[PDB]
Amino acid sequence: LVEQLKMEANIDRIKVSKAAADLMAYCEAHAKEDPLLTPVPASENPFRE
Amino acid sequence: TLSAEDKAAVERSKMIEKQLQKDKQVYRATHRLLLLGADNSGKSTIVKQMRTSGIFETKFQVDKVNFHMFDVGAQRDERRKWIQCFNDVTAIIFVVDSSDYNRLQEALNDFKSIWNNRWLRTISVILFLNKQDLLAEKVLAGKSKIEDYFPEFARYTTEDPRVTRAKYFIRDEFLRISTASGGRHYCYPHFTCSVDTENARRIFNDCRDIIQRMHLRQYELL
Amino acid sequence: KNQIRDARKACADATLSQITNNIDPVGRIQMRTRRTLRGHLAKIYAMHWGTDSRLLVSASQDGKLIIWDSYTTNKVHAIPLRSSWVMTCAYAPSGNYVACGGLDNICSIYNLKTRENVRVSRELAGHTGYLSCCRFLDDNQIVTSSGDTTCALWDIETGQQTTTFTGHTGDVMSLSLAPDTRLFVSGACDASAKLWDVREGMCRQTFTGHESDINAICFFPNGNAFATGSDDATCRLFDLRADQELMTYSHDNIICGITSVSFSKSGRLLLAGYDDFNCNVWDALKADRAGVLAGHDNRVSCLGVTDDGMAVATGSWDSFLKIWN
Amino acid sequence: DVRASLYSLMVLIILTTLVGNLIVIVSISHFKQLHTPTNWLIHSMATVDFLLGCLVMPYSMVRSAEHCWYFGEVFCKIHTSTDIMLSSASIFHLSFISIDRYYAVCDPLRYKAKMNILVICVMIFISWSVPAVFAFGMIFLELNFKGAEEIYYKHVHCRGGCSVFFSKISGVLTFMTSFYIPGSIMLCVYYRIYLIAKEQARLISDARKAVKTLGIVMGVFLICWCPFFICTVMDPFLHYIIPPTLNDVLIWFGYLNSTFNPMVYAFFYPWFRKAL
Amino acid sequence: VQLVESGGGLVQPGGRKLSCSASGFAFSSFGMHWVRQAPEKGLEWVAYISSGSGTIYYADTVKGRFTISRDDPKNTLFLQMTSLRSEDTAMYYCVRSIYYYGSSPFDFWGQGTTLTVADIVMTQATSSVPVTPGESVSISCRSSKSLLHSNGNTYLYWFLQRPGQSPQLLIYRMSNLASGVPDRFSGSGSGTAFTLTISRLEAEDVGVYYCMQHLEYPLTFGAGTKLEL
Ligand SMILES: NCCc1ccc(Br)cc1
Repeated sequence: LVEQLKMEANIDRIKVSKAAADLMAYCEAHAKEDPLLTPVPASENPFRE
Repeated sequence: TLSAEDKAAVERSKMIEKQLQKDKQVYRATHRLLLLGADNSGKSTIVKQMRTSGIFETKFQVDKVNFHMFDVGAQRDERRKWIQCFNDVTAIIFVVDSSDYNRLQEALNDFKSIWNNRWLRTISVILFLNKQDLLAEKVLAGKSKIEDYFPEFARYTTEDPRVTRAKYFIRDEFLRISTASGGRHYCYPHFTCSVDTENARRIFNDCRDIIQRMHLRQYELL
Repeated sequence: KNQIRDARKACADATLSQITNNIDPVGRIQMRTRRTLRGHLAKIYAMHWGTDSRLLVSASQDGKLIIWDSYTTNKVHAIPLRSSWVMTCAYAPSGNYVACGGLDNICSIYNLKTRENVRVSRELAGHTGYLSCCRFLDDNQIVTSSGDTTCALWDIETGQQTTTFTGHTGDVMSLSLAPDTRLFVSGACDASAKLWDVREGMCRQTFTGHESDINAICFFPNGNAFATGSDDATCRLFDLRADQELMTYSHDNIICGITSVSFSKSGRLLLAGYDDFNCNVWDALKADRAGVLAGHDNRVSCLGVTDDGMAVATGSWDSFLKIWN
Repeated sequence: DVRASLYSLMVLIILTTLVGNLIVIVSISHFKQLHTPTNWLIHSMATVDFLLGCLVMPYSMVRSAEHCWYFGEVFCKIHTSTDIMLSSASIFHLSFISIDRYYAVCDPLRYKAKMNILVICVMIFISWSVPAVFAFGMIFLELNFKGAEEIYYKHVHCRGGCSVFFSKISGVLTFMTSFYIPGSIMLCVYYRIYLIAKEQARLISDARKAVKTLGIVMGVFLICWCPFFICTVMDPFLHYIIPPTLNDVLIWFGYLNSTFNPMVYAFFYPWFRKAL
Repeated sequence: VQLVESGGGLVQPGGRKLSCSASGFAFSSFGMHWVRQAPEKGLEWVAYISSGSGTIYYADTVKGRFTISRDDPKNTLFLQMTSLRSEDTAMYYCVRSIYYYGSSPFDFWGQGTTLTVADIVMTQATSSVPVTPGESVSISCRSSKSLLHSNGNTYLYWFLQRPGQSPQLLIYRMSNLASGVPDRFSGSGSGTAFTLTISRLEAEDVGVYYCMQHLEYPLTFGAGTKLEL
């Protein structure tokens, strides 16, 4: 119990701003090929009317 | 679908659908029951007489009516999560050992938790009270004061009259919780000996009453 | 104990909302159901897409696994389970196996590719409580979380627990595997999430501050973040490096809890199924509810986003799946 | 003045019929939660009532207000057959709803097994077929007019338009077919269900909704049809002394029942109200 | 798995029933085929019966002459022959098949029994390729029309029949190896031209190579190339 808490406490951590920037960068980079985020043309998907 | 392989895949899917239709026909014509209780109770004896695993399923048929009975085996004390799986069962058979005199309060607390469960509303509970014969010799032989555990036993009125008084005291103590709350589900107390063959018959009768009342409420005739 | 909380508070330089306040929010994302997968008898408790993004296996409380052809709606496989109550199902990354588990303390592994039908390849036993989630690492090992507050890495060829993960006080409800498949997360009813190293077999990080019991968990596609959903009608997004929560997805209108959480391919869309008969789509960077997937007649119980991200499948308690696109 | 008021009342009745039936039909058709076997019978009854309204009520109002029929015999025979067919179909649907409730609250453990899609489909097929065959065979083959050519000719002069004339034996036969057996089945089934519900309520109180519900259902079914069918049965044996107004009025009792049927079989039940 | 056939022999013209008993797989879940192979010709699709007998397809040459049936409880397949002609003197093979997404039809073939008395056309231009062990071998084939359907799948199957025994499936849809075939066979094509290549060459690879189209059920096999050593 105490050993697990001690092990978890002694870990490397970064600022929340860096993590937010990393998530923003990944989302912006991969938004070009996201069919849900960017609606794919109706002739370019296997689920069409 | 236009292709030959796709046509054969479609016909395989249609055979799967036919099998599923037959399974649905079997599934509608059966009643699911949840058996709950405790280690000290006689749920194992009940399921044996009628007919690290985490569940045991029992089939029993009465009057050409099929009854699944699921008894959870090795599970933790907390049950607030998997009980959500049993919000569509016909009834919950709650089994209580009446001769313990010590775990009786634990049984009462468990029944209160089950009765007032959010997911178990509109689900009726059938109370089986085992060890009635054991309760009989315990009451007649003395040496175990019922009023000591429950102070209200002395100020209560309805084989030996004392055995019947104790049995109906336990029954009233169980039914006060059911009558405290609920109009959507009902409690069906019973007295069961160590080995009785009428358990399936009374389960059938209680299930018939439960479904009849549910149908009457659905059409607003109650 | 307090030192970790103090360090986490100190590391919080700024909220992610302030950083993402100036970005352009996505518009009202309208998704329509393109296919309805029907045939299940009882309520559907789990589903899992294939890596081919076409096949998906779904588990019903009636005791049935169904492997569909989501493109053509055909039913590829119908596996009858030995136990009626199943609460989880997984589809192998190679597609050769499917797993399920439920009220019985058994993980059933079925081999789809047989010279024979579909036969149970393995029956993993050793868990004390009910299985709530199972996920394949590969064809030989699988991580299963159960109701006895423990997770377990198994060896399917041997059938014995290669590693056990303990530390949760409440029973574990769901788990998700990182894209690198070297470590995973597990959310329990202890109102906390725990990060487990598969190779080390020990807890690495613990995330708290989520009020009610966590019902679902998933990784951000980058693998350095994960979103949890619980029964208090809120979703959290924790970052592995910051060891804290980034944003909170909740609304004053929403009262009932989340049953399933999934991410989009790029991570810009967080899809959360709710007990209120439908699913909500959130902008994962601004916590704005952009899109609602309504059409289910009962509580949503399972979500899934394909690997290519073209479609999202939703299964609920009305025994129907819907493929939104 | 009187004609305008009668036309307005008939138009209001037609509008109410068509509306209520349309909402009921679209509610069972669209919603997947109301696709239970017991609800398809209600949907089919609503379809019967909607068809009766659209295909009969405007023309009946025209022939009852203007007191004449514009079309010829070809359309008159079709209208009479459609009127009889749809009235009998609605009554049969009511009887099958009664039987379904009987199996629901008197054999509860085997309700879903006995009353499934196959059985309700058989009931709907019977309700749509037996009235259809009966009406078409009785009207187009001059079965009712047989043996009463002089009476038919006399009624033609008195009623310049179309009348549902019935003979002595054919009238009794159709009264039995369309109002006795369905009516007796409904009455006996509902009496048994009332007894069961009263016993259950007494048992629950020891440890009323049924009266109001069954009274409403039986009254709606009776005050409409029983006068009309009683007059139709007794009129050939009463030497045809029934005034024309009682017959047009009576013809209006039936349509009022078709109006009320969705309100009493689908709008009286809170589950449908919440769904709609 | 095993599919063993019984029947056949010498019959006068104008006259048997062939049986195919299965042992080792769920016979009811698999569609069945009867495929001919004349001594002077290649393979020839004869009949097909679905898993549930819902759809049955027949050769264009013989439609009312042969009848097909199955019994799942006995796990047996029957082909009753009526009005046998001179041309109906070929080897008969009972071929297992199954059709779902990702399946491998025509995967297992029976040993067969001797018997003595608008559709698309596919021709393999070469009759026999002389090669040497250890060298890549290429076998080409053509189809009368674009064999790629709108689904993106090209329904072409490559079988190898080693001399002295029954054929065994090598390739299905040009991009999928069979279950136990060595990882040295591969296929490619563009809709009309089709090519199977072997990077290495072993002694067991000798035999006859056949190509079949499954776009339409009247099945057009190929001439077959004899891979001489
Ligand atoms: N709208 C009632 C029409 C009717 C006429 C005759 C009979 Br017998 C039954 C119904």
